[PDB]
Amino acid sequence: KSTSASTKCTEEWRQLKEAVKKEFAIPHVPLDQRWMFTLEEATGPDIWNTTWYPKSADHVPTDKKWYVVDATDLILGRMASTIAIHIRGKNLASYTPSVDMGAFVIVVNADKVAVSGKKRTQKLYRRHSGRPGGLKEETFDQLQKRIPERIIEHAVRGMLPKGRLGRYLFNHLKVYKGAEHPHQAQQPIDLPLRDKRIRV
Amino acid sequence: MKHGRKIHRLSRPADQRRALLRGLTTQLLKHGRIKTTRAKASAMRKYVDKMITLAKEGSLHKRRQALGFIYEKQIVHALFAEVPERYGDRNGGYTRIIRTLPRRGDNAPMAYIELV
Amino acid sequence: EPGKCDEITTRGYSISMSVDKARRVIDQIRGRSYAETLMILELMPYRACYPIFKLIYSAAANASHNKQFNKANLIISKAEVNKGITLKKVKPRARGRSYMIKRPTCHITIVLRDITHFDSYDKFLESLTPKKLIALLGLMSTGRRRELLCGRFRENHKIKSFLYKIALFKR
Amino acid sequence: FEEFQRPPNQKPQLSDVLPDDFQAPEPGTPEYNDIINQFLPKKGPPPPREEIFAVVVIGSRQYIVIPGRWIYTQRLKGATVNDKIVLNKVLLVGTKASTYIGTPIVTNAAVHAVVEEQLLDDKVIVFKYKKKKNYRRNIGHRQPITRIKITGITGYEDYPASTLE
Amino acid sequence: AVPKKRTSIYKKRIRKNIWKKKGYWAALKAFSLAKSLSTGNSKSFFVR
Amino acid sequence: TRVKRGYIARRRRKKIRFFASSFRGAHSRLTRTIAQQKIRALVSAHRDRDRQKRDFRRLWITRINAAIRERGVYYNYSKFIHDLYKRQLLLNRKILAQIAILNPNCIYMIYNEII
Amino acid sequence: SSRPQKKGTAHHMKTRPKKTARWDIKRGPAVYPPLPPLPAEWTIVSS
RNA sequence: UCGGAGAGAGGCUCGGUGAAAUAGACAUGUCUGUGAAGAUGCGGACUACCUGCACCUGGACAGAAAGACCCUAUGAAGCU
RNA sequence: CGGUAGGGGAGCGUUCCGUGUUAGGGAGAAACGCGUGCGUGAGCCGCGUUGGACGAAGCGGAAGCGAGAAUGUCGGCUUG
RNA sequence: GGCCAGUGAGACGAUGGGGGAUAAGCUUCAUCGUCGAGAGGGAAACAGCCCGGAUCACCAGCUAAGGCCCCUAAAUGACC
RNA sequence: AGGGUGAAAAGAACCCCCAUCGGGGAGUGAAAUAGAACAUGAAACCGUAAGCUCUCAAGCAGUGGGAGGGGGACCAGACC
Ligand SMILES: [Mg+2]
Ligand SMILES: [Mg+2]
Ligand SMILES: [Mg+2]
Ligand SMILES: [Mg+2]
Ligand SMILES: [Mg+2]
Ligand SMILES: [Mg+2]
Ligand SMILES: [Mg+2]
Ligand SMILES: [Mg+2]
Ligand SMILES: [Mg+2]
Ligand SMILES: [Mg+2]
Ligand SMILES: [Mg+2]
Ligand SMILES: [Mg+2]
Ligand SMILES: [Mg+2]
Ligand SMILES: [Mg+2]
Ligand SMILES: [Mg+2]
Ligand SMILES: [Mg+2]
Ligand SMILES: [Mg+2]
Ligand SMILES: [Mg+2]
Ligand SMILES: [Mg+2]
Ligand SMILES: [Mg+2]
Ligand SMILES: [Mg+2]
Ligand SMILES: [Mg+2]
Ligand SMILES: [Mg+2]
Ligand SMILES: [Mg+2]
Ligand SMILES: [Mg+2]
Ligand SMILES: [Mg+2]
Ligand SMILES: [Mg+2]
Ligand SMILES: [Mg+2]
Ligand SMILES: [Mg+2]
Ligand SMILES: [Mg+2]
Ligand SMILES: [Mg+2]
Ligand SMILES: [Mg+2]
Ligand SMILES: [Mg+2]
Ligand SMILES: [Mg+2]
Ligand SMILES: [Mg+2]
Ligand SMILES: [Mg+2]
Ligand SMILES: [Mg+2]
Repeated sequence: KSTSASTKCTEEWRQLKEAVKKEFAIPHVPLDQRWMFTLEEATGPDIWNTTWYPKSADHVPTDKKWYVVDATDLILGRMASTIAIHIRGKNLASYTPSVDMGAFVIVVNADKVAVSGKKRTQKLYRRHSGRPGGLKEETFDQLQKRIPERIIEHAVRGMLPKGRLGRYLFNHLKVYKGAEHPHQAQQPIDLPLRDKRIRV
Repeated sequence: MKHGRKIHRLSRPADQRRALLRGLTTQLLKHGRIKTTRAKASAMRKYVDKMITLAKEGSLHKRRQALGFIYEKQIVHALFAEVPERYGDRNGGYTRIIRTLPRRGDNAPMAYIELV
Repeated sequence: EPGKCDEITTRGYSISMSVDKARRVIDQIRGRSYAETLMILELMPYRACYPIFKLIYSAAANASHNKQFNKANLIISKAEVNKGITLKKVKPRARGRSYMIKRPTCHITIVLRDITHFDSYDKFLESLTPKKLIALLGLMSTGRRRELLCGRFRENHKIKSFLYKIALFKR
Repeated sequence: FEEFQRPPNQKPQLSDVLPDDFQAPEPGTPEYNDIINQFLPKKGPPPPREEIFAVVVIGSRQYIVIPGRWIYTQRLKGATVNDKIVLNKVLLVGTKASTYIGTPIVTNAAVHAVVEEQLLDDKVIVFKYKKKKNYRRNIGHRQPITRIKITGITGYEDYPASTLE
Repeated sequence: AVPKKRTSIYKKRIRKNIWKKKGYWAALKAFSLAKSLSTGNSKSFFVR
Repeated sequence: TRVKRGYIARRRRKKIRFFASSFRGAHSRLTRTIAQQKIRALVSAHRDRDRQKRDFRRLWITRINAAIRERGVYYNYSKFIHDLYKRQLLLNRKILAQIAILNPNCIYMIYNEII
Repeated sequence: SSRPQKKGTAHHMKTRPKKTARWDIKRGPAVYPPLPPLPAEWTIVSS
């Protein structure tokens, strides 16, 4: 903002303070195919006989993974279960309940989601306002026409944790009605499915 | 609500409004400049312009009205003597209001009022 | 220590008023220049300004007299309002029940510093870069070293604790 | 400073500190670089060591071993200070080129080490409580602990490779 | 009515700062009034 | 001989107060509350240190389980432990969980040695 | 109307987890052979 | 029925002076369950940016008076 | 070697007396404020830009001797 | 036997019966278990039910009752 | 109900603010940061400044984990 010799000096010291802080600090190592230790961190604290708690430089949100899930004839709950496993990071060796070590997930063709039994006419999505008559019941099929996306969102939300982080984990999920999405630049991949009951 | 109500209440009943404004005009017309609040000064413009309007038509019927309004007797007789020569051309706006710092006791916004 | 040469302490002892009512005025004049407050305190709607107006004016009079400062180069650094001795009373009420009121009391402490005290040093030290500054202080002796840093150059730039790490300004 | 004694209220000036010459910053001469190394050193090479680690058992809990590095362990009967100690059972040895996986152990492997100190753990308060019963107990506990330094690892080369291709 | 419990220390301060915050808006009016009065051009405010 | 209370109540409560350093509100300022909370902190500390052991273990199972599903299909943590005792290994959850993050190439070799 | 609710401690007896399965109750820990005689954990060298 | 308008004193705003009952500490939501059987405080789900002002009082088994109704005491007192 | 009522055993600390006109103490006592020290703990041992004249330890002795509660209680200060 | 305490309001459950209406988280006895005086784990929360009786420490391991889709640790394991 | 300036009032000439009160220097004194409402001066309570930090939250307020940032006469894989 202001370009004065007084305030300009203040910005020069902090560049020097961060620089001196960077030299005697231990460089961060990426997890991909690393040996146990190095000559640098061997002089550091005992990260070996203590549990590995991740640093902020691990879950850098820019370079996170991205997946796709075509919901054309896919079971709802079983597809939602794995999506929670991938968003929470439970499949990674670097799992930590208090950190977002997981990944993103994209869902497409949400309106083509499969559903077993007669839940298409019996499962009641509902909500409440606060009045003594603010209860609004709604079936699967009625919600399937009005907003197809709340179906996927309402299921995964119940599987994610509840709290500060779980509300932060929800935004990592992207859902779409059509067979396309604008998230092409991120270069996602196809998501695996260990279960064998999802494809009718 | 007061929709369509143009009246200055001044936190006083009618008997006191009719006396308070009626009494200040007696002092302004003889002194020409006084120190009062802003609410009292704003309500004063309607009545001072009335008495001055009576002097332009300085008849006998118009004089008896000022005598009933103006308390003292000599100012009304002196008012009609000077106004036709002083305001023989002006049409309304016979006074101005100059703001002033408030008082020490109650922070009442004060202001002067004078005859142009 | 720069505080023992720049500013002056001035206190108002046993001013009969309330603490919180005073702080409506004191919290605003904090950080305002000398000429700025005088234009404001003479025009606020508050009653707490007339004691303060006598107190701000009296403090600057001491500066030009006891330390020879120019009025135009003053800035209110600190300003406090501490509790004083409260007198007590007893007022009757209904049903023979008695309630006590009190006349509060304040001890207002005000400070007035001068920016034009270290301009010979501070304006020079800030003109240099950080790296260029090291070689300057590294060649001179300690007596010349302690004096250039006795001002407020370090506080304004947040380098008080960093210089110890580089073996500069050793205790 | 000196003239500050004469008036203790007169303003300071720049000329009183130093002369107005300041012969040169000498930004290119090594003197300007030497004074930087005086107050701003660099990291430099870390302490070299052997590129190896191993797993070892003490008591009933396990530890990861690195040469030239120390670690706390459960108290050992005897084992005076500055005593040369050898840990026999090791569960694996790892290197960049290979990784030896103890079958239940690695045969004839050993870990030479040194006893740095024989100290007590930091106090932990064993506190017991039961509400509405006037039962309160405050007991500390200083656990006996030793401090071992590692020197090197030997006796593992005759084990097979079990490397990675 | 009667309060069930006492207000805390910081919840008290937050309510006092709002009362003190009115002084911020009163000081701006005074500064605007002075600078609008030290020029001797306003014919609507007699200060003496 | 008369005996005042003196200072024994003061020096006691300072020790009780110094423990309550970072407590919020009146839990760091009032003696009749700090004694009420200092009791609760140590009980919670003594309770957590017992839960401290099961908790890190619970984390190591996930990390080891999470780090091994990638190797083989229809393979899992429970089958990995059954083979170690068959192969007569001794490694615990601490070492396996940390190697999974610090030297992942080792577990790929451990999986091969088993098979 | 003439059927009580089973609300107190009886709610625990009726609703507590049970197995009721010979194949699940008959089970036990897994049996592995014993390991060889291992060496000691530490040994002193002359110092 | 069926309320409506108006005046005055308060209420509301500004300045000055300035209490009180009360108060385990309080970072003080709803639903439905649970529980000494009627929960902001435990469980699950839902809802909910932070902080004020003016208004209304359903709850905090609100405040106020160691229940004055009932019972107990080998209690007290008046009367027959 | 869980433990309420409750019983036993071993100890800490306060003020004062004996040794004692003790040691020490304006080269800073008591106190107050502190601590990467010690103890099963009550507490001990130490430190000081405070303080300005008293006073341990050890072997023993005596009590107006250890407080978080009694709609306690005196004084001081908050909440509203 | 000596010295010297507290207790003499019990609670749910199992069984054996009585009273009641083969009602009561009812009431009264007899024989056991637990809570009372008992933490921990399972039972969503939940003194009396199930496993099991906390000397202390360990970022070691095996198990009980009971469980292994996700929230939430363990086979989205196999076969009829 | 209300006790304690100091060895000695030497109780603060004089100058500035200044209607007083009161304050800042000067001077007195071992000490004035002992300045009269004055001795050591704990806590609640009211505050100023600095370091980290909260406006999608939820909670008897801590505890075990400890991201990012900060700090210092011992050192620093430590400690706050
Ligand atoms: Mg009025
Ligand atoms: Mg009338
Ligand atoms: Mg006593
Ligand atoms: Mg265990
Ligand atoms: Mg029924
Ligand atoms: Mg079993
Ligand atoms: Mg009306
Ligand atoms: Mg009215
Ligand atoms: Mg007011
Ligand atoms: Mg809230
Ligand atoms: Mg119930
Ligand atoms: Mg309820
Ligand atoms: Mg809670
Ligand atoms: Mg709730
Ligand atoms: Mg009302
Ligand atoms: Mg009530
Ligand atoms: Mg009663
Ligand atoms: Mg009674
Ligand atoms: Mg009887
Ligand atoms: Mg026992
Ligand atoms: Mg036992
Ligand atoms: Mg003494
Ligand atoms: Mg003396
Ligand atoms: Mg003695
Ligand atoms: Mg009985
Ligand atoms: Mg029978
Ligand atoms: Mg019963
Ligand atoms: Mg009964
Ligand atoms: Mg029992
Ligand atoms: Mg249940
Ligand atoms: Mg097992
Ligand atoms: Mg089942
Ligand atoms: Mg799992
Ligand atoms: Mg003092
Ligand atoms: Mg004093
Ligand atoms: Mg939201
Ligand atoms: Mg936020």
